[PDB]
Amino acid sequence: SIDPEKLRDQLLDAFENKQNELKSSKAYYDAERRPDAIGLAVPLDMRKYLAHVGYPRTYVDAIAERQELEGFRIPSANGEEPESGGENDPASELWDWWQANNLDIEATLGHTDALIYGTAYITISMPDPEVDFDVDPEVPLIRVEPPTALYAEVDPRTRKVLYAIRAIYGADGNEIVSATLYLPDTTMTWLRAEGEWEAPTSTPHGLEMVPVIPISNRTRLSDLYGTSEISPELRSVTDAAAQILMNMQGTANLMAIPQRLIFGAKPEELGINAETGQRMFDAYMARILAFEGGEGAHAEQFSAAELRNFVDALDALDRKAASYSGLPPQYLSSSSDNPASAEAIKAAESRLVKKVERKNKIFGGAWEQAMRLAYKMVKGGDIPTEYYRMETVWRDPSTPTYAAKADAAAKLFANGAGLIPRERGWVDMGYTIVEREQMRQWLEQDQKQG
Amino acid sequence: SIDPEKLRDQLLDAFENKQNELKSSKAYYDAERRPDAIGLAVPLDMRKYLAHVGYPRTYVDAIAERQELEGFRIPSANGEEPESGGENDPASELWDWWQANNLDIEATLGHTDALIYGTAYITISMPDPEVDFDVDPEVPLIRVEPPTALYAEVDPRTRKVLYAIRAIYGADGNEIVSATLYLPDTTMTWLRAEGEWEAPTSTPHGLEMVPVIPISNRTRLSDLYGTSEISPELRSVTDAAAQILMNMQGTANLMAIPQRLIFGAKPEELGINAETGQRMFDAYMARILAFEGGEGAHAEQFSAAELRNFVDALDALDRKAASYSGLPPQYLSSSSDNPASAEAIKAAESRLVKKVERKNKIFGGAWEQAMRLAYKMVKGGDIPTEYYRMETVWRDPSTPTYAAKADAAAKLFANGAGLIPRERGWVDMGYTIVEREQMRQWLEQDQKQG
Amino acid sequence: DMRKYLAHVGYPRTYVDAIAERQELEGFRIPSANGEEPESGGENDPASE
Repeated sequence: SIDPEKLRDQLLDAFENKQNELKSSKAYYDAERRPDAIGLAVPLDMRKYLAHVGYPRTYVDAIAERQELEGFRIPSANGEEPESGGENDPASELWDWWQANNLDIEATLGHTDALIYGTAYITISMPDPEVDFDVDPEVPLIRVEPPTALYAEVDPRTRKVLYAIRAIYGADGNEIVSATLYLPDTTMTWLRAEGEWEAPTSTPHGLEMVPVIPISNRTRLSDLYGTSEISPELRSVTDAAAQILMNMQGTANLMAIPQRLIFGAKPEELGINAETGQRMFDAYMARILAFEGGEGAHAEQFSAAELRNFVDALDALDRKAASYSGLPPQYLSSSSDNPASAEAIKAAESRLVKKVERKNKIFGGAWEQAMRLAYKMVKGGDIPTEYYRMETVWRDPSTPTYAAKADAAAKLFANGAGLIPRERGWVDMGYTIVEREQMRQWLEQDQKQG
Repeated sequence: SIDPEKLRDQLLDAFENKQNELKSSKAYYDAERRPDAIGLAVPLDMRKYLAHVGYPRTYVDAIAERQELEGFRIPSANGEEPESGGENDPASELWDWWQANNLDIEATLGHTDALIYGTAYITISMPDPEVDFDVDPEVPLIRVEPPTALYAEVDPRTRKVLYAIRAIYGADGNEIVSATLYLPDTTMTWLRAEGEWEAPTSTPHGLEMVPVIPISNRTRLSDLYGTSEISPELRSVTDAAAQILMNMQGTANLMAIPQRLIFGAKPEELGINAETGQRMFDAYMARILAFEGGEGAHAEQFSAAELRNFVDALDALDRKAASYSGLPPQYLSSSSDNPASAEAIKAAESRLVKKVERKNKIFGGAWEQAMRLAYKMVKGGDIPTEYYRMETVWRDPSTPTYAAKADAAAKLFANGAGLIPRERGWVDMGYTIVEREQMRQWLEQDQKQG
Repeated sequence: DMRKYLAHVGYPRTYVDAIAERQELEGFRIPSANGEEPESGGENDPASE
């Protein structure tokens, strides 16, 4: 074993060493300055005019904003007929804790950090009564915390957490203001900076396990810890397009104009003011200049640069950024078409839908595990064996074509004489578990009237 | 612990130092002068003719104008929903307070500051009969107030507000005319109307928490205080396009026409006046000039600058600003195809609608806390535990399509034989909570007629 | 001498008119006493006053 006094210092070093990697992925989503984004042709005083490219934010938002949780399924004993009535089902308890914590806000935030940095953590406890918070005392306190504020050590053998630590910085600056340890046996916390530390506040803990569950963006089994969604291909076209935008911008300031010259005309004959090198001439539009013609003088000009030449590369890098991201080609530099039919929308979005349906699986596992820990912690003792088959249920990531579903669900149900039972029509219309519940009350109330 | 007069001064200095940040985000929404917006190629005399670019205001308004609140929703014992209507159910008190404060006017207004600056604050109080002569004395007085007039210190430990201060400037903006402290259990107010601070008025409020709540534009968990919606990439394309407009306009004023030259002709042979360097000649259209034209004299030109060279860069930067913002392409690109059908509308708006649905989740979390604090201040004691499961219900951000919804809802209801109960068809048609309450009474008055 | 030929541009007129010509009030709603929301113009009510 190791002392809790040492278990800060031993892995706050690892917490700080993590921040050097996280800062790389942040620069792409926050659209910060990068050496690789600076366009090389622009002269060194004009290089202050950074151009930033929104592909990383566009891709991470297009995933993160389409996923939402409807509820949980827990397989009942004696057949799939559970209900929220007297002696209510397991799922209506876990959904009450989801609502009472506002996890429908904290999850949609925390999935964004999980996509940017590759992981985020779900923290479980009872609420402390002594701090007077706006929380129901009877529910487990569940909240999501970013990898910028929390760290965990994962066992290489079993791939489950051994140790975890929060570090909370001051309102500005690099100084810590609180740190907290999670261990299987206990949670412990400190309320001052590095040096001047308080004595440990401590809480004894009911689980065999650390009450910190990693959400992680595992693309693949050989991702041990999850990986940033802002892939090296998408970074490459972001930095490449930023250079084309800066060089185009420099060209518009320096060369989109033809530069006009006269050769063989003596500065003395033109009446150039010798101490400034310039002659002003009164230049309203139609006037004709006439010269003595010097040493057999003539006019010349350097031609303008074609700004179109850079735009033909901006379009090509947009075409690559769409292909790597799998966004519908109406996003980014918009294509010469828009999907004008309910089927053509599913044709355009099919990649983005299947990537969000894939994220809904790998984040579902972390939420199911956190709900088992929250139950085992608040109810105490054992977990009922059916909770090992618990599944999250998520909204369809596609744009809801309501009228195209309504014709189809009506033709299938056919006033009760048709192919499907009433509740399957309600599922296919995409009504959430809480809506399909309340429609039973309205349908029973309609059946009093006929 | 801290002296209120010291704690008033100590964070008036913090409220003031924050204004040096907010003036940057204001400059993009107002379209103030920026150094980065000035097109470099125009000569010093013409840099006065600034071009102001509207992408930031176009984006922030396009979100803020689609957000609206229909009403609150709260659970109940045994699943007993409210029925027949017009009685004070748990949510109808909260909606009466929303109406009585005109928050339907003030909230959509204050969400604009929450998107521009990244935060705005909800201030909660009881009416003062000596000052608040224009309000119902029985409702809590709830106001939304900008970060240019209120400041608050959140604890990075557990995210509660510890302290907050209003400061009001006089109509000239030279000095503070009043300040107010919101402490956890009491409020204090000072005046400066004819000199330095008078002794404070005060009001105990006895709540466990400060009656100031931040609305914040939380981008992700790591974005602790929320950030401006006018992101660094949308700033950089706004300033880039403003330079192109100044260079194009300066080129039109000075070089969009040929410059006409004659070489080898002596000014004295042309009869050019020696006091002024000019000769006027009558220039009605078809007149032919003739010159003695010795020693290889000839006419020639400099080319016009081709203004469509800059327009090919404006078109490219419009595709970038549309890409970064996620607006429909017809807001910015403008020449692009208008959506021809209800499904094409749901495709083109898809990313803007999904962005507004995200803001409805995030800002809804602050308005439910305002209603919990308002209930605690009006009724006293502790909240009925159902209020921790409160939900804000918002208008669908989608551009309406009443004909397609009517074709669908009629096919699903099938004159009462169909798939869904009558009240669900009213929800799917988008009739708001306060309007379904009227239909539920007109339907009964129609039922008495047969 | 030709700068007397002013070129007046109508975007501000066009924008302010295209808002102002859409705005039209068509009544006031006052919520009824005791939850009895239906009232009608055959007798005096707060809306009609």
